[PDB]
Amino acid sequence: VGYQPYRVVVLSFELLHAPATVCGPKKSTNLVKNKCVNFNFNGLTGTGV
Amino acid sequence: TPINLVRDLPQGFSALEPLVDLPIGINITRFQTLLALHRSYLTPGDSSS
Ligand SMILES: *[C@@H]1O[C@H](CO)[C@@H](O)[C@H](O)[C@H]1NC(C)=O
Repeated sequence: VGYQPYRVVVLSFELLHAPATVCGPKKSTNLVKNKCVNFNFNGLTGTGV
Repeated sequence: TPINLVRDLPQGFSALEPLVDLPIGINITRFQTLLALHRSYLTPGDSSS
């Protein structure tokens, strides 16, 4: 078993001054309307209908 | 924008809607354009004269 071939893949992640290009998945809750709710559409934390 | 003229660009107004966005983050100070020339049967086909 120890002499059998094994495939090894190594992942490396680095940070530079460039804007981030690789991002993980995001979640999305259901849209409720005509009610005083709070939303955050990527630019503001607005509360309202 | 379609137009029917050779020179002396018209005084009409036409805004420029945005196009694709490049998140590169590099240095830039110089630029140059690219042109296309034709090699028909009239020309000998050499890029000298
Ligand atoms: C190019 O960008 C780098 C960092 O973004 C900066 O240090 C450098 O001075 C820039 N070069 C020029 C010619 O502006």
